[PDB]
Amino acid sequence: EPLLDGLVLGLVFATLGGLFYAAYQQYKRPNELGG
Amino acid sequence: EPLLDGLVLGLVFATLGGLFYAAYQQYKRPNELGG
Amino acid sequence: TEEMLYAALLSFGLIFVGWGLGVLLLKIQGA
Amino acid sequence: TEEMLYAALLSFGLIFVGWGLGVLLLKIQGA
Amino acid sequence: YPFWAQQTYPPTPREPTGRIVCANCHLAAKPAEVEVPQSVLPDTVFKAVVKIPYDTKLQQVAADGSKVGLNVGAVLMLPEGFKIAPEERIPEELKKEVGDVYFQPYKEGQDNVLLVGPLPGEQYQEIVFPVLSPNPTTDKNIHFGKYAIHLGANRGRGQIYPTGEKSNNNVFTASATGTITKIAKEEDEYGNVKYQVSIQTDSGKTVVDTIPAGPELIVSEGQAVKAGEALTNNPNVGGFGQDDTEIVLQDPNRVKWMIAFICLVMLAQLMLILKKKQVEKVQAAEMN
Amino acid sequence: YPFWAQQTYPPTPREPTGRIVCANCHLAAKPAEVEVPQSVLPDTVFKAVVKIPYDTKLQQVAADGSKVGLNVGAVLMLPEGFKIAPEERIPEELKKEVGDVYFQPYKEGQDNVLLVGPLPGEQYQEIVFPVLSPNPTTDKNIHFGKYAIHLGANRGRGQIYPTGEKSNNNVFTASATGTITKIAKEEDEYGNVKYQVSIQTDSGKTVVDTIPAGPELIVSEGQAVKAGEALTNNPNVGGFGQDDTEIVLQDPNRVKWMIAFICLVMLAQLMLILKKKQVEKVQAAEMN
Amino acid sequence: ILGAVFYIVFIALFFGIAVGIIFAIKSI
Amino acid sequence: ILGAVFYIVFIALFFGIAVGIIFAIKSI
Amino acid sequence: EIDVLGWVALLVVFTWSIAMVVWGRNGL
Amino acid sequence: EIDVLGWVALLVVFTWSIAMVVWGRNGL
Amino acid sequence: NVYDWFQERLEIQALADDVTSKYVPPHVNIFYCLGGITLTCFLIQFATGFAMTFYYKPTVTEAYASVQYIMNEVSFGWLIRSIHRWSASMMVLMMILHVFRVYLTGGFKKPRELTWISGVILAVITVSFGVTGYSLPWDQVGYWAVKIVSGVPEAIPVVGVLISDLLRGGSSVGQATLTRYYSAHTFVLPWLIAVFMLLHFLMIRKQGISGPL
Amino acid sequence: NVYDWFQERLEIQALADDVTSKYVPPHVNIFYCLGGITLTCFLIQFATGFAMTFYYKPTVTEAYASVQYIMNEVSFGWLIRSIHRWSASMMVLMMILHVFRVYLTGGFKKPRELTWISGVILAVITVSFGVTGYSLPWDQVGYWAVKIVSGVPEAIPVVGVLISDLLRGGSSVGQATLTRYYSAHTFVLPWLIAVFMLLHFLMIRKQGISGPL
Amino acid sequence: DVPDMGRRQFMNLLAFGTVTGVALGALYPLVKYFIPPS
Amino acid sequence: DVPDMGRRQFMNLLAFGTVTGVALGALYPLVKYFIPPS
Amino acid sequence: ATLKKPDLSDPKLRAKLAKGMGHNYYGEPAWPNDLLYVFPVVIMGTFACIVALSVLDPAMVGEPADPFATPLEILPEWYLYPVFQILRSVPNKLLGVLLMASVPLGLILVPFIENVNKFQNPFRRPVATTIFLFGTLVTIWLGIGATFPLDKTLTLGLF
Amino acid sequence: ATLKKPDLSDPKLRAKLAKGMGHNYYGEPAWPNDLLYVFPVVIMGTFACIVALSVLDPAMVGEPADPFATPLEILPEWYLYPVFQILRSVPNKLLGVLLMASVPLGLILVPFIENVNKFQNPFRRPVATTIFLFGTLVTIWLGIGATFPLDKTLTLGLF
Ligand code: HEM
Ligand code: HEM
Ligand code: HEM
Ligand code: HEM
Ligand code: HEM
Ligand code: HEM
Ligand code: HEM
Ligand code: HEM
Ligand SMILES: CCCCCCCCCCCCCCC
Repeated sequence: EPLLDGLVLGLVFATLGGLFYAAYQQYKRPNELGG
Repeated sequence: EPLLDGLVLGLVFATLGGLFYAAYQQYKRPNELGG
Repeated sequence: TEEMLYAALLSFGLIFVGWGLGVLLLKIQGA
Repeated sequence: TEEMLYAALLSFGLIFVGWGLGVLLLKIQGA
Repeated sequence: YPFWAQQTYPPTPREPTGRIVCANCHLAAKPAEVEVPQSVLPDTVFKAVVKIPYDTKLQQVAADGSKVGLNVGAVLMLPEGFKIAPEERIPEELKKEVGDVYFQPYKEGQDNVLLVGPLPGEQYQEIVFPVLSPNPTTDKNIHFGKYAIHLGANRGRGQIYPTGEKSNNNVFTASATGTITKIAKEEDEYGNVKYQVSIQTDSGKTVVDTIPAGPELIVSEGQAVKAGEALTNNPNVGGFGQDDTEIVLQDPNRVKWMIAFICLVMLAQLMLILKKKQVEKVQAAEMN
Repeated sequence: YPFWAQQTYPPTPREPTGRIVCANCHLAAKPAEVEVPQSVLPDTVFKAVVKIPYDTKLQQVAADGSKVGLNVGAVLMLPEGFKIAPEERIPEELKKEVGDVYFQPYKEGQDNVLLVGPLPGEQYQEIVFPVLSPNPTTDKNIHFGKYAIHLGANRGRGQIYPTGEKSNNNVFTASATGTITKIAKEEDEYGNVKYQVSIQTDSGKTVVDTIPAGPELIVSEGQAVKAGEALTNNPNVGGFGQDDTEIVLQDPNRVKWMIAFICLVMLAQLMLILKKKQVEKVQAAEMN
Repeated sequence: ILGAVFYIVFIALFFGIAVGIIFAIKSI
Repeated sequence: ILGAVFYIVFIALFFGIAVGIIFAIKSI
Repeated sequence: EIDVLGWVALLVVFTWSIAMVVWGRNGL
Repeated sequence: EIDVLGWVALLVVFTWSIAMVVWGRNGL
Repeated sequence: NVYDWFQERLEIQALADDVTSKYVPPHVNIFYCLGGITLTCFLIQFATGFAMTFYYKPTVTEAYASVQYIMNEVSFGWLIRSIHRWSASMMVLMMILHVFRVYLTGGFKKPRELTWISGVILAVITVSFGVTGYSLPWDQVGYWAVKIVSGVPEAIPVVGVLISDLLRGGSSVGQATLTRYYSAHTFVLPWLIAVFMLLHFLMIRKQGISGPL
Repeated sequence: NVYDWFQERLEIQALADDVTSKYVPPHVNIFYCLGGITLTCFLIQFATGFAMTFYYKPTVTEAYASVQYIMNEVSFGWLIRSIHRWSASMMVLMMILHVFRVYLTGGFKKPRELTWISGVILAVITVSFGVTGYSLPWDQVGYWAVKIVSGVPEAIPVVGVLISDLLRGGSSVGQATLTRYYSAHTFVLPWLIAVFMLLHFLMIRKQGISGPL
Repeated sequence: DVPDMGRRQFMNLLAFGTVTGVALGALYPLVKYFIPPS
Repeated sequence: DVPDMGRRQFMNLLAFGTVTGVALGALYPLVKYFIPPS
Repeated sequence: ATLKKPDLSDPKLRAKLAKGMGHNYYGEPAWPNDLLYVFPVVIMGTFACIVALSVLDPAMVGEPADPFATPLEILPEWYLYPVFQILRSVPNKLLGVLLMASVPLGLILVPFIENVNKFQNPFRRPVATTIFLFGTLVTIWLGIGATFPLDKTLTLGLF
Repeated sequence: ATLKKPDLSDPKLRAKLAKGMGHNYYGEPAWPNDLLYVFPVVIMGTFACIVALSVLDPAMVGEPADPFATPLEILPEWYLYPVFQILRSVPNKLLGVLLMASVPLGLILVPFIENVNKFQNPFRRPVATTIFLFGTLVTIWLGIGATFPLDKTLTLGLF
C-alpha cells in the first residue's frame, strides 16, 4: 500500500513540523503562566 | 436435570419463606426508622 | 423423580441446619 | 512509487491549504 | 420379539429421533422405567434395573384366540464400554437377583446395546441387568464423564409381523360402504377360526371383510358406516414404553481433590470470620 | 521462450510461491515493471504498460557464439474477466502505441493470462497491452473491487533448454581435480566450435571437459582448482524480472454516492461552525 | 491537472457557500 | 444413611475445629 | 463409596457457607 | 473521469475539515 | 513511599474515604447477598466462557467435535464446561431469588425504578445468554431448540419475518444462525450486560440501599 | 417534567455542572485532537469489527471463503471491511502522532506518568489488534506472517517454547492458532483496551490537561 | 443587534438537522449489511 | 486484654494465607487448561 | 456489635432520608466488616458449591444435530418452562407472543403501578402480595405443566 | 473570543497549579464551544476521510494459504517495519528479541528519566529533543530498510 506509506510519511513530517512550530511560537511569546 | 429442578424448587420456597419471615419479624418489632 | 426430591428436601432443609449452626456459634461466643 | 509521492506531497501540502483557508475565513469575519 | 428388531432393523434399534424401532409393531403405549446408580467408579459391577409393570391378573388374546398371559421384552442401550459383567465378577445376591436372563447383544461388536425377552411377565415385572463399567485407564477410547442410557421395554403381543401382514391383537375396519348381512365363522380343521362380514348395494358391491378371531364385536346386522368404523373392539392390554436416563462414569481422584478444595475453602471462610471477630473487639475498644 | 513455459508448465506460469516458472531457465535477474491505472470503470479499454529496460547498445552471445542483440518476452497475469480489447474497441493512437504484438493466451479458457515475445528488444523496451475491463452487470461471476496483476518479464537468451541440457550463455566448471593440459577447438564443418580442457593425475584420471564456444576464458595451463571453479566467465547480459501491482475495478455509483456523502458532511461541519459563531456572539453579550 | 481544476472549483464552491451563508445570516 | 453419618461427622469435625480455634485464640 | 462423601462434601459446603455467613454478621 | 472527482473529494474533505476546525476554534 | 506517590497525583485517599464512609443498615439481611451472588456467577461465566473460546469452533462441522475435544482432550476442560453449564443455571436462579428479595422488600419503588428497569433488561439479557449458549454445541437439542425459538417472531404481522430472518441470518436455520448466535453469545451480550450492570451498580451506589420495613 | 423526574433521583444536574465547569486553555492546539481521533478510529473498528463477526467464520476451511463472501455477497460488506482495513492503519498512525504531540509537549512528565504508561500498554494492545487481525483472512500473507511472529518468542531460553506453544496452541501453526487468534482479536483485546482506555481517560479527566509551554 | 430565542433554534435545527442527515446516511448501509443475502 | 499490633498480622496472615491458598488452588487448573494438549 | 446510629442532627442526611435514601449512612461499617471479611466467604462459598456440582454432576454431550429428525421429548431449560407452556398451549400465536412480551414489559410497569403506595413490607400491602403469590403459583404451575404431555399439560393430570 | 482568565485568588486552583494541574479551570468554556460544535466536525471529518479512502481504495483479497509454499516478498504492516528490520538483521535472535522488548519498556522509562527536568517545551530541552529526533530518524531509516533486500537493507543502497 504505497498510498498508506505516503500518507504516513506526509502526516508524520507535517505533524512534527507543526509541533515544533507550536513550541517555537510559544517560545518567543510566552502565554500567561507560560512555563 | 432433576437435581437442578429440585434445587430450584427448594431454594425458591426456602427463599420466599425466609423473606416473609424477615418481613414479619420487622412487622412485629419495628427497627428504628421502621417505615 | 428421586434425585429431584433429594435435591429439594436437602437444598431446602440444610439451610436451617446452617442457620441454626450459625446461631449456635453466636451463642457459644456470647454476642 | 508514484502513488506514494502523490499521497505524501498532498497529505503534507493540503494541510497548509486548509490552514490558510481557515485563517482566510477568520480574516473575512474579522476576529 | 426383540430379535425381529435385529431382523427388520440390523444396524441399530434406535432411530435418529430416538424412537426405538420396537414401536413400529407394538402400537400400544404402556409405561417403562430404567434405574441405575447416579455415579459409578471405573471397572465396577453394578445394577441396572428395568421396570415393565402391568396388571398381573390381566390376560390377553392368544394367537389362536385363547386367553393366555403376557411376556415382557426389552432393549437397553448403555454407553460405550459398558457391558454385561462376567459371571465370575457378579456377587451371589445379585446373581440370584438377575435370574435366568439371556442378555443378547444387538449385533457383532455392540455389547453395550442388549436385547432381552421374551421372559415370563409375572416373575419379571422388573429385569435386573448386571453391568460392568469400563476403565479409562486401560481403554484410552473411554473417558470419564456423564453418559446417556436408553430403555425400550414392552409387554404383550405385537400388532404387525415382519412380513407386513397384521395380527389378531388389534382392531379391524370396514372396506367402503354397504349393507352387512353375515356373521359366521367358516372355520377349517386345518386352519383356525375366522369371522365373515359382507358388503353390498350403493354401487353394486359384494365384498367381504374376513377377519381373524380374537377381538370382540359391537356390530350386529345391516349397516354401512364409512371405512374405519371400529367394529372389533381393541383387545390389546400391553404396550411399548421408553425411558432415558444418565449415568456418571466417575473418577475418584476427581472427587477426592474436590473434597480437599472444599475443605480448604471452609478453612479459609472460618479464618476470615475469626478475623472479623478479632476486629469486632478492636472496634469496640474505640466506641466512646 | 514464453511458449516453452506452456510446454514445460501447462497449467499455470505462476508457482504457489508466486515465482513464475520463467525463472527456471532465465537464471539472471534484471528489473521489470508493470504500470496500469489505479482504477478502471467496467467495460472500458485501458493501457497496461510492461517495461523491460536494458542497455540498448549492449550485445550478448549468440547460439553459434557470435555477438547479436537481445529480444524481450513477458507473461502478464490480469484479474479474472480482463482480456485484450477487441481490435475494433481500440482507439487510433493506442492501436499505434501497441504495435505488432501477438498477445497469446496461456491456454484454452485463460484469456486473462497473456504471453508475449520474442519481440525486438530495441523497439520494445516497453510493451503496451490494450486491455478491456470486465462488466459485473452483465457477468455475475465478476465483482467490483481491488485485484492483483502479476508481471514476469525477460530479456536475453536462457541458460537451460526444455530437454534439460545447458546452453552457451552461462559459466562452466571443472569436474574433480587434476592437471589441465589442452586448449583447442576441435571444430567440425557439420557442428560448430568447442573447447577442450583435460584432467589427470591425483588418482589416475584422464577426463575432458569439452564445453561450447561463446564464453570467455580465465584459465591458461596446468592447474587443479576443485570442482566449481569459474573458468569460463559469465557472458549473460540479460535476465528475468517480476513485478506485481493492483488495480481497482470501480463502480461509478459507488464513487458518486461517496461524493454526495462527503458534500453532506462538509455542509454539516459548516453549519456546526456557523452555530458556534452564533453562540460566540451570545456569550460575548454576557461578559461583564 | 484536471483534478487540480476540480479541486479548485470544489473548494471555491464550498468557500463561496461559506462566505455566502455567513453574510446571509449576519446581515439579516 | 451412610451419607448422613458422614455429614454429621463432617460438620461435627469442622464445628469442633471452629469452637476449638476460637477458644485457642481467645484464652491466649 | 467415595461418591457418597463426594455429595456429602457439597452438602457440607452449602451448610457451612450459610453457617459462616450467619456467624460472621450475626446472621438472619 | 469520475474517479478523478472521486479522489478530489477525499482531498477536499481532508482540506475542508482542517479549514472548519481551524475557523471554528480560531485555529492553529 | 508508594501511597504518597499515588496520593500526590490521583488523590487515592479520595477512594478509601468513600469506601469507609459507607455503612450497612440493620435491615440488610442475607437475602441482600443474592444480587452480589448473581454477579459472582457471571464473573465465573466470563472466565470459563472466555476459556472455552480458545478451543470452541463456531461451525456446523467443527462445533460438536470441539465440545467433545474440550470434554475429552483439553486439560480440565470437562470442569470448565461443567462449571459453565452449572453457574449459568445458578446465575439465572440467583437472579430470580434476587428479584424476589427486591420485590418483597419494596426496593423497587421510588426513587429506584430505573434500577428495577435496568434489572428487567439485565434479566432479558441473561435469558438471551442462556438461549444463545444452549445451541452452540450444535447437538440435537440445541439445533431443534434454536429451530423452534427462531420461528416465534414470525407471528408479528408487519416485521416478524424480518426479525426472524435477522435472528437466523436467513429463511432457515444453518451455519449463518450458528455464526450470529456465537457472535451474540460471545460479543454482543457481554458488552450489553456489562453496560447495564454498570448502570445498575452506579445507580445503586449512587442512591444506596432502600430503607427498612 | 422529565428533568425534574431524573433530578429528583440521580441528581442529573451534578453531571451537567461538571461538564460545564471544564475549560480548555489557550495552549491546547489542533494536535490535542489526535488522542480523540485515535479513539474515533477505534469506535469505527468496534462497529465494523462487530459487524464482520456476523459473517466471518474462524476456521481454516471457512475463513477465506467467508471474507470473500463479505466482499462479494454481503450488502456493503466490501465497504465495512475496507473501512475496517483503513481505520486500523489510521488508528495506529493517529496514535503515533498522538505520542508525538504528547512527547513534544512534555505532557508525560509528573504527575501524568501513569497516563503515559497506560498509553504504552494501549499501544502494545493496538499493535496486538493489528497483528492478530492481519491473519484472520487466512490467506498466504496472513498465514506466513503468523508463522513468522509466532516463532519469535522461542529465543527466550527458559520459557520461550511455552509462550510460543501458548500463542499458536501447539508446536505448529494451524486451526488452534486461528482459533486463539480470533478469540484474541474479538474478545481479549477489546476488553483489555477498554479497561486501559478507561484508566487513561479517568486519569486524564482527573488531572486535566498539562500546562502551557 | 442581538439574536432572539427563535433565531437560535433555527441554527440548531440547521446544524443538528444536517448532522442527523449524516448520521442516517452513515447508518443506512450498516442496516442493509445485517439483513442477510437472499 | 487487648490484641497488640503483632497479633493482628497473625490473623491477617492466617486468613489471607488460606484465601490465597484457595485462589491458587482454583487458579491452577485454569493454567493447565490453556496449555495445549500434546 | 459495632454500630453507628443515624445522625439526625445533620440536614444533609435528613434530606436524603426524606428522599428515601441515606440508608447507607448508619449501621455497621461496610469496610472492613462486610466487604473484606464476609463477601469473600460468599464468593468462595458460591464457587465451592458450583465446583462441587460440576465435579459430581458434569455436563453431558448429546447426539449430533440431525435436521431431518425431529426429537421426541424436546424441552428448553427450566427458566423457560412457563413461557414454553404458554406458547404451545395458546392457539393464537400472536396472542402467545404478546403474552410472552407481557412478562418483561408488565414487570417494567410494576414500579409505576405500585407507586400509589409508599409501603415496602409485604404485610402492609396485601393486594400486591396476593397478586404476587398468585403470579408465582401460576408461574410454577405453567412450569411444571411444560413437562407434561399437551393432553394433561394444563389440567396437570388432575381435574 | 470567549475567554475566562485563571482565578489566582483561589487557593484551590493555586494548589493545583503548583501540582501541575488546574489547567482546565481557565480558557474558553469546553461546553458547548468545543464539545458540542467542534468535536463532531473532527469525528465526521475522520469518518469521511476513512470512507472516501475505503471507497476509492477498497481492501484486497489475497490468495488462499499454502503451508507448503513460502512466499517471495513477505512483509508485515508499516508500523512493524522497524521492528521487522531489527529482527532479521541482528544475528543473535535473543538480542533482537530484547531489542524489540526495549522499545515499549524503554518508553516506559522515559518519564522517570526526564523527571530530572521540569520543562515541557522542546526548545528548553535540546538533549532529549536531539535524542528524540535521532530516534525518529533511526526508526524511519529502519522502516524503509525493511522494504529493501537484506543485502542493501542497512546501507539502504547508498554507502
Ligand atoms: C425391539 C424391541 C422389541 C421387544 C422388546 C419386543 C417384545 C416382544 C415380546 C415380549 C413379545 C411376546 C409377548 C407375549 O408373548 O405376550 C413380542 C411378540 C411379538 N412382537 Fe415384538 N418386540 C420388539 C420388537 C418387535 C418388532 C421389530 C416386531 C415386528 C417387526 C414385533 C412384533 C411382534 C409380534 C407380531 C409379536 C407376537 C407374534 C405372535 O404372537 O405370533 N416386535 N414382542
Ligand atoms: C515464461 C516466460 C518466458 C519468457 C517471457 C521468456 C523469454 C525469452 C526470450 C525473449 C527469449 C529470446 C531472447 C533473445 O533471443 O535474445 C528466450 C529464449 C530462450 N529461453 Fe525463454 N522465456 C520464458 C520461459 C522460458 C522457459 C520455460 C524456458 C525453458 C524451459 C526458457 C529457456 C530459454 C532458452 C534456452 C532460450 C534461448 C535458446 C536458444 O537461443 O537456442 N525460457 N526466452
Ligand atoms: C445479572 C442480573 C442482576 C445483577 C447481577 C444484579 C445485581 C444487584 C446488586 C449487587 C444489587 C445490590 C443490592 C443487593 O444485592 O441486594 C442490586 C440491587 C437491586 N436490583 Fe439487581 N441485579 C440483577 C438483576 C436485577 C433484576 C432482574 C431486577 C428487577 C427485576 C433488579 C432490581 C434491583 C433493584 C430495584 C435493586 C435495589 C433495591 C434496593 O435498593 O433495596 N436487579 N442488584
Ligand atoms: C463473556 C461471557 C461468556 C462467554 C465468552 C461464553 C462463551 C461460551 C462458549 C465459547 C461456549 C461454547 C462451549 C459449549 O458449548 O459448552 C458457551 C456455551 C454456553 N454458554 Fe456461555 N459464555 C459466556 C457467558 C454465558 C452466560 C452469562 C450464560 C448464561 C447465563 C452462558 C450460557 C451458556 C450455555 C448454556 C452454553 C452451552 C452449554 C453446554 O454446552 O452444555 N454463557 N459459552
Ligand atoms: C454479606 C454479603 C452481601 C451483602 C450483605 C450485600 C448487600 C448489599 C447492599 C446492602 C448493597 C447496597 C450498597 C450501598 O448501599 O451502597 C449492595 C450493593 C452491591 N453489592 Fe452486595 N451484598 C453482599 C454480597 C456481595 C458480593 C459477594 C458481591 C461481589 C462479589 C457484591 C457486589 C455488590 C455490587 C457490585 C453492588 C452495587 C451497589 C454498590 O456498589 O453500592 N455483593 N450489596
Ligand atoms: C488507543 C490509544 C490511545 C488513545 C485512544 C489515547 C487517547 C487520549 C486522549 C483522548 C487524550 C486527551 C488529550 C489529547 O487527546 O491530547 C490523551 C492524553 C494523553 N495520552 Fe493518550 N491515547 C492513546 C495512547 C497513548 C500513548 C501511546 C501514549 C504514550 C506513549 C499516551 C499518553 C498520553 C498522555 C501522557 C496524555 C496526557 C498529556 C497531557 O495531559 O498533556 N496515550 N490520550
Ligand atoms: C471490537 C473490536 C474488533 C472486532 C470485533 C474486530 C473483528 C474483526 C473480524 C471479525 C475480522 C475478520 C474479517 C477480515 O478478515 O476482514 C477482523 C479483521 C481484521 N481486524 Fe478487526 N476487529 C476489531 C478491532 C480491530 C482493531 C482495533 C484493529 C487494529 C487497530 C483491527 C485490525 C484488523 C485487521 C488488520 C483485520 C484483517 C484485515 C483484512 O482482512 O484485510 N481490528 N476484525
Ligand atoms: C478540537 C477537538 C479536540 C480537542 C481540542 C481535544 C483536546 C483534549 C483536551 C485538552 C483534553 C483534556 C481534557 C481535560 O482537561 O479535562 C482531552 C481529553 C479527552 N478527549 Fe479530546 N480533543 C479533541 C477531540 C476529541 C474527540 C473528537 C473525542 C471523541 C470523539 C475526544 C475525546 C476525549 C476523551 C475521551 C478525553 C479523556 C480525558 C477527559 O475526558 O478529560 N476528543 N481532549
Ligand atoms: C430470547 C433470546 C433470543 C436471543 C436472540 C439473539 C439474537 C442474536 C443477536 C443478539 C440480539 C440480542 C438482543 C437481546 C436484547
